[PDB]
Amino acid sequence: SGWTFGAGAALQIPFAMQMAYRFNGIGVTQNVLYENQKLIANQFNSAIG
Amino acid sequence: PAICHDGKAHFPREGVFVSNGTHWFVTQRNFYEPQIITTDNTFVSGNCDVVIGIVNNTVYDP
Ligand SMILES: *[C@@H]1O[C@H](CO)[C@@H](O)[C@H](O)[C@H]1NC(C)=O
Ligand SMILES: *[C@@H]1O[C@H](CO)[C@@H](O)[C@H](O)[C@H]1NC(C)=O
Repeated sequence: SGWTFGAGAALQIPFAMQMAYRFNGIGVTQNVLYENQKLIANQFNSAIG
Repeated sequence: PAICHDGKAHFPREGVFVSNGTHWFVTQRNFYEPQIITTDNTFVSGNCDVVIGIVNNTVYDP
């Protein structure tokens, strides 16, 4: 769900689409993630790794 | 995630891309308000290759 499960009923949200809305909350346009979401995933997991 | 039209990827400037069964609409994240996709409702940047999950559809130019 993302940020929804704290307000009320938890609505399902695709995780690739959740990030684009989290990026849009930092003044970064949505298409920044979608154009290079493979790098985002490859880089997020490495940091967690 | 996006709408493909004429080889150009359309992203919603604000709201979410949704469809019921056939027709595509853009609506906000806190209230289902269906409105037909319009040039003033989306912004185009790039092509239909970098994104994953893009959907072929028509866009109505005002
Ligand atoms: C979706 O909604 C549009 C207009 O609201 C309608 O014309 C269309 O028939 C609907 N499709 C389905 C599958 O309900
Ligand atoms: C969208 O249409 C183009 C050209 O007709 C085609 O190359 C592409 O595969 C289509 N995309 C989908 C998801 O069907």
